[PDB]
Amino acid sequence: SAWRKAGISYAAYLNVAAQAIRSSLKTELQTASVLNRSQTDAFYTQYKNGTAASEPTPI
Amino acid sequence: ATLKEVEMRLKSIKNIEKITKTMKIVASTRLSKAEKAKISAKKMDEAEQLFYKNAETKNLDKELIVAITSDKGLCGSIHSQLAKAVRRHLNDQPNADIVTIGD
Amino acid sequence: AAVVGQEHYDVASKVQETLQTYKSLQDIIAILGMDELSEQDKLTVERARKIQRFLSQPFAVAEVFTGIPGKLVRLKDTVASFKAVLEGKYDNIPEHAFYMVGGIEDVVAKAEKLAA
Amino acid sequence: AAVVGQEHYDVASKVQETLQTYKSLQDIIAILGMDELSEQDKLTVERARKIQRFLSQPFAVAEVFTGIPGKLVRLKDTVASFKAVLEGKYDNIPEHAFYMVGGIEDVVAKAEKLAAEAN
Amino acid sequence: REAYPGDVFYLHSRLLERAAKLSEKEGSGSLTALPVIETQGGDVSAYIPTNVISITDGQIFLEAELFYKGIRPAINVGLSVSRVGSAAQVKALKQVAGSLKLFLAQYREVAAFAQFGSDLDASTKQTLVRGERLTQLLKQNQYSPL
Amino acid sequence: SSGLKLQFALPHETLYSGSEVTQVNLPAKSGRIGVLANHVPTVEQLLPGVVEVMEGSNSKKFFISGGFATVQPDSQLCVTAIEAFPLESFSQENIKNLLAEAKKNVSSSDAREAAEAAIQVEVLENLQSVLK
Repeated sequence: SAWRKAGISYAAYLNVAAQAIRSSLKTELQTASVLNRSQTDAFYTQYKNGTAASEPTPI
Repeated sequence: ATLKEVEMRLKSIKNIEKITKTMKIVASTRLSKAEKAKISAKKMDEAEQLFYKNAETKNLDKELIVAITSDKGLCGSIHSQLAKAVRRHLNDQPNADIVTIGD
Repeated sequence: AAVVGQEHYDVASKVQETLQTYKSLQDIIAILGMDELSEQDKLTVERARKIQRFLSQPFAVAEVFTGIPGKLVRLKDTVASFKAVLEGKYDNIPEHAFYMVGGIEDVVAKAEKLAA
Repeated sequence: AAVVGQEHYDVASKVQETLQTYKSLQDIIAILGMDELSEQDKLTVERARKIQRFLSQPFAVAEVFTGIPGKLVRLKDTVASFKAVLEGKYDNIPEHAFYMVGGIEDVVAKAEKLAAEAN
Repeated sequence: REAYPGDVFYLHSRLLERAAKLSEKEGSGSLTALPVIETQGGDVSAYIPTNVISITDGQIFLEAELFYKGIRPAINVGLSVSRVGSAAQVKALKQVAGSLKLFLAQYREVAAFAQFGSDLDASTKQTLVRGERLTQLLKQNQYSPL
Repeated sequence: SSGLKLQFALPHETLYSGSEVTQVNLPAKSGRIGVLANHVPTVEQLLPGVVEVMEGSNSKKFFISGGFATVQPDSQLCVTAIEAFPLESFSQENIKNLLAEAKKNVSSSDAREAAEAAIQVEVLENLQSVLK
């Protein structure tokens, strides 16, 4: 309930709502477009001030 | 400059002409795909920037700069144009943080 | 096929087709790079450079040239080794651990040796 | 280097390196364009195409073709001029101002002429 | 040219024209000629193949590049023609193969598209399925006529 | 003017764009608000609920996954949200409950997973009103 305090930001809050509505999709009409909407493959690497690196994490 | 060298280079450049023609067609198909996403971004962004037009939210007085380019290359004069715009805006605030999206 | 057996003939066919598709894809990659291919295409290119450098071999006469003792490989190991690398059982191994190697046993040994 | 001086030899070697880099990169420029280079080599190609148009020289005998009087540029000014363009002192000058010129002083002057004209 | 003699065309034109198709007045005998020209390095600009192509009725033009794809016998249908063609075929195979020429002539226009992603419509991927599988049909092992 | 200009917008396809409309009903943080022809300029964050659009024609009922309702001062109401919904087809209890118990099980895990799990619990229990 305190997702603003403990969990996600508000855009991420509605994103989890989007994955929930897309997860409770009708399996007849859960098309490939909606599964394209849930295909997260972006990677993020937090560089440092000395151009250092972390490992690429699947967001 | 033999016959064999010229024939080999002619065969390689006929392959390059055919492959670039196919790449132009496939990029045109993805462009006709992505016009839909461009319109769905813009017709939705109007419904929230129209508020910012009427609610005039003009800011005054440590900055974040975020650029959106590609992971791939081969699109021509984009990868250095937007870098140059970053350079113009970035000489003004050299201490500003930057989060790039795109390799 | 009716002389060397259907296994050997089909392995020869798949090696020959893989090397041909590599030779044809060498027109694309020399300008467009690897980034334009499919997944099965990048798999085929990697497998093809695997099977290409797998044909390298040291020679007992040419030991003065490479400083490497001569690996002489029999046929029945060779057919099954190409059967493995065509089926993709050693896709995880990088390219350079196939160069100037005899059979698949020395393949795996050099793959472990070059980890350090 | 022991005949014309070490500086002269080094300048000539750098100029032939830049122009050889241009002649090697000729084909990719012909196919795709200048935009698909690196960012060291794109500067190399641009400085190469500066130096090519800078290699021109209005002759005292071909005065009726170009309409420009003759230019007899001595050796040492040419050595210093190419050393200056190699060291990057002039990389933002437009390319056409290098064309059909005497020394680097006339490059600055002609770039100033085209600056006063284009404005 | 290429140190061949002068009348070497008159050699081959005296040979290949001995095959024919006699009339019903003579008895309807028939000789049918299949010569073979070993060309060099993928060429039809050499002197003997130019002469024989100017004599005969087309090519079953065979290539190494189509052979290493495994297409056996490697018959380049984009070049192999026959000016007699649909006059002297079995009517049964004629009444179904008449579109097959059209499908393969379509497929060789497009088959560079088959080495990319899934970014095509069904109007091209249909012809690609047809082209890959029909080209795959023309494989057969040696010494197995049908 | 009489009536209202409605502009319903989604990241994949905007459904309504400048359509004249009579009544809209939409879930805000202060409760379920209906907006009619003129209105106070008002920005309402949209909790995931149901939006009903009544026109000269009937009222179409949508489930909506949240967003923003914004009343432009010329009485032009825009809704900027994520998900559309048919009459009743897109939701089924077999996919709801069997995943919902697993989501309540994820709600006892570590914090980042459990928070999103509790969010999905709340969204499915809101979908219980669509089960109706």
